[PDB]
Amino acid sequence: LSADQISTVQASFDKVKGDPVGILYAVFKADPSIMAKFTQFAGKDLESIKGTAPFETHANRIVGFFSKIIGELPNIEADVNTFVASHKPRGVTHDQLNNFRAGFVSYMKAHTDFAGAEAAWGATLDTFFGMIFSKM
Ligand code: HEM
Repeated sequence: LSADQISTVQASFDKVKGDPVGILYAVFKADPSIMAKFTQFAGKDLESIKGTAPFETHANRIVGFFSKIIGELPNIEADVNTFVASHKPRGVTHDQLNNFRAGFVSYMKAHTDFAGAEAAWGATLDTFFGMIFSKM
């Protein structure tokens, strides 16, 4: 992960960072078992909660932290540590983490011309999920 790849990803992300709700929708849709961990959304229709105030609040927190991480590449260890501390006790699995990744990438492909940033994103996400999976 070097500066050329980091700048590519950060340019790519800048295009979509204003759509937290859409990104979170894509993740929940890829794996409903992620959605079922949120007491506020469990048992409701994703298509119906997507436009509500609670969904936006959550989406802003979650994608907001992801945004922190993308902004500081590659110096991400401390933030991954914080992530693991809050999420390890919620029992998040590797499967769910990989579905988060899949949902995100699906979002990016459906909303930008992704072909040009695809390798850089690969490097970034392999690094990020690489660190998480070494810790939980
Ligand atoms: C993919 C599996 C994941 C699951 C099952 C999951 C689940 C949750 C749950 C249950 C909460 C608490 C909601 C609440 O009570 O308010 C939460 C909050 C949060 N999640 Fe995750 N999450 C996942 C992935 C991620 C990822 C990849 C990030 C990185 C951006 C992230 C960042 C956050 C943040 C910042 C919060 C708010 C602070 C907190 O309560 O921890 N989550 N998530």
